Amino acid sequence: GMLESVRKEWLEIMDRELLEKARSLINANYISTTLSTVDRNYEVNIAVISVLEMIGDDTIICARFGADKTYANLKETGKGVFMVLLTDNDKSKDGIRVYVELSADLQEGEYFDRIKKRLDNTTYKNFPLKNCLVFKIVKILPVSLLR
Amino acid sequence: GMLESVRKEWLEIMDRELLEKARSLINANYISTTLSTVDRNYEVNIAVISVLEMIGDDTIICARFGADKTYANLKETGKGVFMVLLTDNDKSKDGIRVYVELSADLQEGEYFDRIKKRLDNTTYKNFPLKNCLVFKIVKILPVSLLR
Ligand SMILES: Cc1cc2nc3c(=O)[nH]c(=O)nc-3n(C[C@H](O)[C@H](O)[C@H](O)COP(=O)(O)O)c2cc1C
Ligand SMILES: Cc1cc2nc3c(=O)[nH]c(=O)nc-3n(C[C@H](O)[C@H](O)[C@H](O)COP(=O)(O)O)c2cc1C
Repeated sequence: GMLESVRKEWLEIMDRELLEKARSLINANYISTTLSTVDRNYEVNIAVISVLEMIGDDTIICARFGADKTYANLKETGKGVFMVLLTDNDKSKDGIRVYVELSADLQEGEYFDRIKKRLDNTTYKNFPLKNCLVFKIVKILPVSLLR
Repeated sequence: GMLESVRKEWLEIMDRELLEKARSLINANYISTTLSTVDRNYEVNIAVISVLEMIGDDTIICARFGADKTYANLKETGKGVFMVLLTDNDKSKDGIRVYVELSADLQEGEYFDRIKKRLDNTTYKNFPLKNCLVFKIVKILPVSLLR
């Protein structure tokens, strides 16, 4: 009994490590960051989405300037997953998967304005910010569980 | 008329370009290759998947040795999207998106034998081949269509 109980302490520690790892990877805004989505007909999509910021422990805000299909999918089904994949293109791989649900679709506010400030310091500064998408974090997994 | 003919020609040249770019990137088997899937409840998953081969213009075969959730999703909905993304020192290099539908899940035959040979020459050589997944290619898009 206490052996299972100790394994749970352990698992909460693992979740905290994964959260902090996710925080650094997401806020780093690597160009190798994607968001996968789906429409009502089960057509899965994936697009590169890097203008991001993780707020607190359960929220990611995202700059939406392109991503037409990705945005449409989120409005229809609401579910998605972010992946930050880092690789040497040789032997090495690292990263994180953050499973998400769209919480808000904003055109103004401090969230809209803060992500707008972040967008202004990027190559896509010249692309009009159409939306600031707010996501709720559902689960964080390592890049690939392999037993 | 003339517009419809020239446009049909443009589409054909474009399609061949997409098929060839996809062929090269898929068959190279980069670490930075993924398969995004979904279940009946619209929950989207993404996993790293590089033991792959594109055959002709309509087929992708893939070794299934890990990827449990990915596999369960494919059996529920059958839909997915592969993405290859090359980035060098956080500089965008190239990539492709290949949209697919599961056609077959096999344990023997030409496809199984083919993907087995490939897997033998990998770090995952010791991982047993549980399935040869056969995909039909449904659409190929460039990485981003941002204007
Ligand atoms: C570089 C790399 C390539 C991989 N290629 C494959 C593959 O071709 N087929 C497979 O079944 N698993 C492959 N894996 C292992 C899966 O990514 C791993 O089993 C993962 O946990 C599956 O995630 P899932 O449970 O969300 O489906 C690969 C892993 C890495 C790091
Ligand atoms: C490195 C990189 C980062 C990008 N980041 C974003 C982003 O943060 N938000 C966005 O809307 N589009 C971004 N894009 C553009 C989308 O990927 C592009 O609009 C894509 O075609 C959308 O795909 P979709 O129509 O299937 O949703 C980025 C593109 C690149 C190459």
